[PDB]
Order: sequence, then structure tokens, then C-alpha cells
Amino acid sequence: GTTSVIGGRVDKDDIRVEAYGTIDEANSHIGYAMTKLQGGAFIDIYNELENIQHELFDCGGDLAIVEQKIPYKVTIVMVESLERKIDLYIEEAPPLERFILPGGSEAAATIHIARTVVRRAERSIVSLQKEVKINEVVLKYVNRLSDYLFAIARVINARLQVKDVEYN
Amino acid sequence: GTTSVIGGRVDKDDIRVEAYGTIDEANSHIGYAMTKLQGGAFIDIYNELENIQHELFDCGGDLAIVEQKIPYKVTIVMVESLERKIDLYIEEAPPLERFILPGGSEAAATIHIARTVVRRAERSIVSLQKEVKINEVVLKYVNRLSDYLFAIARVINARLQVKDVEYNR
Amino acid sequence: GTTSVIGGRVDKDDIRVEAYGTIDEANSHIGYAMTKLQGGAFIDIYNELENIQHELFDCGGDLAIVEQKIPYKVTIVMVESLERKIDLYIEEAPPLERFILPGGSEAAATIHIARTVVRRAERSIVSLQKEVKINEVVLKYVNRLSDYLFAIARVINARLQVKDVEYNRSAV
Repeated sequence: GTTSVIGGRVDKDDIRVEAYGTIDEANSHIGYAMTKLQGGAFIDIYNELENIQHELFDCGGDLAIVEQKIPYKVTIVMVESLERKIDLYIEEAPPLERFILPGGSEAAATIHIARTVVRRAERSIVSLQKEVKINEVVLKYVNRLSDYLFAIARVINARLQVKDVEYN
Repeated sequence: GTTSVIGGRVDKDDIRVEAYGTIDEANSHIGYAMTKLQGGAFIDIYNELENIQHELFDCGGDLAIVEQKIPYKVTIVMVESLERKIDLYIEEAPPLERFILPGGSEAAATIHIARTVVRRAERSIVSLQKEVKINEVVLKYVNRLSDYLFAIARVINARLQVKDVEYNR
Repeated sequence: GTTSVIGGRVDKDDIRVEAYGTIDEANSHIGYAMTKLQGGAFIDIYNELENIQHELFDCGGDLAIVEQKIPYKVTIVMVESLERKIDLYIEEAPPLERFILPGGSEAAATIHIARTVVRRAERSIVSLQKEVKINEVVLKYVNRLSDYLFAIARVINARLQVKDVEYNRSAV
């Protein structure tokens, strides 16, 4: 009925468990999207995604810490790293002049799914924060991550010469 | 901790955000399934899915309308459209004689996943509706959409010469 | 705003519906993963997953039963079956001493997603059990299933010669 966390134990359906459990779910979706980005044209994105998976483990670990039992690993440095990539990718992709619908190339499509799962994880983290103090940087990281995912989804389509699917 | 919606702002974990966010999740699964349905053999289903992505996006917009600054976009006409297609596809598919397990062709399998996500979205909309007034057509649309997805999943397997996976020990 | 279940009716957003609805979601991911495992190299895992889809369907049926209207279908025998396969696959897979990134081959990746959805279903079942009586065996089954999925995910990658990627916090 309960599970152990870092510095204590909580019920298996505790919002804390839901939080890092959904981070795990998002990390798994990214893992799948990566199998679609093994092309030589995406070595950079694949490599960045791979690192993000480790950082997601960092996020899950931090969220599992009760009363700062051990040091937090997610820092503002990792958030700013994502922000720089987001800027670069927005620059690479064609100008955004229409509302985008999720889809296009299969790689971009799976990235859009991962994007929504990351956003779902963010909501769970917000819920956790409402009852216990957390590494607030984790929330910022996950928030920027969905923006990063949206950005590379459009870059993935563009590199493959596929127009983004637009609301029209 | 909050996010801007149409007419104001709400907490990021507000049941309203969970609702349109999950609608977005379902829409993304549909986008992925569509990448497996581009052939000439699926032009009818693919076009209907293209339209559904728009209506799903509209559903999300209607759920994000806190301070009704604008009229809702999802109408009953769109729900009836799904109902007619559901009957059409049930007719096309083989007789349903056993319980169906999700799977079969890759295309059908992804459509089945989308179906379960649409149902998860429906549950969030039900919860939202209990707390605030919503465009009730959205709930009806989402409810019909999962039946439509189930229907085309079977049609997809049939067209692809694959038998549906059945519960049969 | 309600839905029919076995021996009654409940609100469509009832924790009970969330539970079997998520079992359904997990079952659908398994079904998709199965399309990637039809090769001769995975006959054993594919057949086990075929059976698991039935058991998962049974889990949902058991969760939809209000006040033991009918006998439960999920039994401890099926839980033990999972446990035996778990040891078997941990034995086949290379030694594991660190957390690893979920992914690798397309098949393993989809299995990892299924694993996380099964765990999400487990949380809903835990919540359900706090409100009403349920077939406790279902909770034990879903609990073991996520470990089984983790195990075959690593085996699938191993069989495809895909090496696990260990978490970069090397002291963990």
C-alpha cells in the first residue's frame, strides 16, 4: 500500500509518486521518439534527447526527496541550456505563421505526443508543490522541456521537407 | 503556478487544464496514427481524421474559455457527423462476434491507443463539468469520438487483411 | 454522466472507471508493442503478451464488478506465473547494477511506455481500494506486471544487441 522514497515513505497513490511516475512516463515517451530520430540528419537532436533522459531521471530523483534528505541535482544551468536550444531551433524552423496541429513526419508526431506527456507531468508537479516544498527548478525544467519538444518537432518536419500540419 | 486561458488565468493543475491538455494528448496520438494511414486505401478515414484534429483543437479551445469572451466553436452538427460515420464503419467491418482486444495492424493498434486517451480526456471533462458550466457538446463529441475510433480500428484491420485480436482463450 | 458496470452504475469519472480505463490504455500499448515483436526471435515473449492481454482484460472486468456480483477472474495463479517469468528474464538479461534509460529498440521502448502506464493504472487501483473492496489479486497482478515489462524490455534490447544506457549519475 506504500512505497519508499528518499527520506521516508508514502502511499503508492501519493501525488509525489504520481509526479515522478509521470516523469518516468514522459521519459519513456521520449525514449520511443528517439528510436524515430536515429537518422544521420538528427544526430544532434537525438544526442540532446538522450541527455534529457538523464536529466529527467534527475528530475524524478529530486521529486522523490523528502525534506532535502539528499542534495537536489536539477539546477538552473540545465534550464538555461534548454532555453538556448529552443532559441536556436525556433531560428532554424520556418517562420511560425499558423496554428500547428500535432503530426507530420512520424518522428515529429511522436515528439508531439511526448510534449503533451511532459506537460501532464508538469501539472502533477504543480499539484505536488501545492502540498510540499520541492526543487522548484524541476518545475521550470519540465516547463521549458515541452517548449523544446514543440521546437524540435517543427525542425524535424522541416529537415525532412515536410510541412507542419496546420489548423486550416 | 498558473496559466492564461481564454478570459483569465487558472492554476496549471486545474481540472480545466487537465481536460484540454488531455484533449491535446489525444489529438497528438491521432496525428501519429495518421502517419500510418496515408495510403489510397485510407483516403476516407485519413480526411475524416484531418477534420477531427481540427474539431479536437476546437474542443480544447472551448474548454479553455473561462470568461466567455467568445461563443463556443464545437456544435452538435459535428457530433452527428461522427454518429453517421460510426454506423457506416460498423456496417463495413465484419460481424462483431467476440470481445476485441486492442491491437492487430500497426495502424489499428495506434488508433486503439488514441481511443483510450480520448476516453481519459472524456473523464476529465466529466469532472470539469461537475465543477463549472461547459460546452456540453464537447463532452458529447468526445464521447462519440471513442466509438468512432473503435469502429475505424476494426475497419483498418479488415482492409489490411488482418483479423481483429479477440478475447479467446 | 454515469456508465454501466457489472451489477450497478457509476459516474464516468469515478476512480473505478479511471482504474479499468487505464488498464485498457496499458493493454493498448502492449498491443502496439506486440506488432513489433512478431519475429521468430520473440515467439516466447509474444505469446506471453498475447496471454497478458487477456489477463489485463480480466483485470478490467474484475474492477468493473460492484459488490462481488459475480466471481472474480484474476487469480493468484496468474500472479505467480508473472513472477516466474520475471526471474527467468532477469536471468537472461545482462547483469543490472544501475538505473537505465527507458528506450533502445522500438519494441523495448513501447514496452517501457506500457510499463509506465501499468504503473499509472496501479496508482488508480490503490486509490480505488481505499474507497471500496476490490479483488486484491488484481492489484498484485498489475504490480508484478510492471516488473515483467521492465524485464522483457531489457531482454528485447539484448536480443537486438542494443546495450542498456546507464544513468550518468554513476554513484547511484
